[PDB]
Amino acid sequence: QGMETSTSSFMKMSYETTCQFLTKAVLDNEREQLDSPSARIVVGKLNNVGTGSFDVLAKVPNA
Amino acid sequence: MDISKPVGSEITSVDFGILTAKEIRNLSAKQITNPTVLDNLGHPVSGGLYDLALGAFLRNLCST
Amino acid sequence: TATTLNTPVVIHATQLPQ
Amino acid sequence: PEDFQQHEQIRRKTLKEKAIPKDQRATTPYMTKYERARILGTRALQISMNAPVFVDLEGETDPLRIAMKELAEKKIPLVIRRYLPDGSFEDWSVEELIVD
Amino acid sequence: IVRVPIALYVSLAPMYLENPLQGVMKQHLNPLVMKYNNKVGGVVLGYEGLKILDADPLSKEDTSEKLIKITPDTPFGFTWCHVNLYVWQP
Amino acid sequence: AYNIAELRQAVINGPDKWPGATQIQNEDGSLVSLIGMSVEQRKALANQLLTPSSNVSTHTLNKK
Repeated sequence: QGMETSTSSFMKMSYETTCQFLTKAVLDNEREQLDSPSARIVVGKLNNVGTGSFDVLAKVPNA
Repeated sequence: MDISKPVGSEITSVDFGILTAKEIRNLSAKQITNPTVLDNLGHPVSGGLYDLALGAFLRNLCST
Repeated sequence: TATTLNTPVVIHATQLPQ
Repeated sequence: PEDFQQHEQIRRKTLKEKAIPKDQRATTPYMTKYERARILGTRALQISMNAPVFVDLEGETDPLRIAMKELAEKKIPLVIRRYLPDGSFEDWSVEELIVD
Repeated sequence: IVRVPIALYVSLAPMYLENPLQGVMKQHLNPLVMKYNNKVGGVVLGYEGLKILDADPLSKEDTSEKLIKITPDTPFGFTWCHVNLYVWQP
Repeated sequence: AYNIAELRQAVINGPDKWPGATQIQNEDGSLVSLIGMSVEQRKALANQLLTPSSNVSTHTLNKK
């Protein structure tokens, strides 16, 4: 009940009562940006915490 | 994971929705009508749950 | 053959053929 | 051909807004532990794939040690793109940051 | 014979970091010549004016050094590159 | 180029002599197992570790 309001559906689904949260997410046609740590595990993406809180760019010498 | 096999695409977000009856009729490769899974001799009967259009099954090439 | 090390991931036309 | 050009211009303009100019970045001047760890990991992965090496290997066979050696001498050709929660970002080359 | 300007999203290995343009040529563009391409529309005969779109937007277009985004999992970089293809489309 | 000193010896030592090697991944993705091989075959394979690829599609890749 405390988590009933959150942008990430995958977190609330993975916590408990998966089907009620799934129905609420599909009837509201909710779109989640895969920002929760639990949301990125479902899809298999690098986390947004620690070493995944930035990017790495190469400096190629030649244009 | 193999570091020598880069992937160029990436999933950015997902969204939920109802799977309408019109689209499943189009994406489907075959519909099932006989509630018998496989006939005698162990072969999967066409039109049943185990159909070669639903995927390769027990050393049988998928019909799709 | 048909790998991300060989073929472009996405190829789009910028302008009409000239 | 014209729809793709509009999409490309829109995306590049939206990215250009996000980029914080080099004289306005207000984040820490030091390099965080996570930033150093991922710099070393990515540099080691590159070196393992026959990337050009800018340091002398004193009989070393561990790519991670080569990366640490380059980081000590600040010869790593990488850039950290620090991301703010809004989506705007800052670019710091490894040379600009100071370890510990 | 037609010149078509295209932008392609292509990868870059670590071995071609010092010569990214020649790396794009030897990786993705050279195999593209003398073969009909469906996304272009004919027999690609050559390419010209290869340029790499920089990852940082604040750099100029005359800067010799540019930024390439490295894949989170692998050491490969990915970038957009513009090039004009000379193609005979029958 | 800096690794062939140790990797060649690892391939020679085989899967049952630490430090050793249990598999070789070619550029194309072939997974040559070192388990059912004799020492002479292992020396032949080790001498072909840092052999430049003959395929253009994998010319940016090295064995593992």
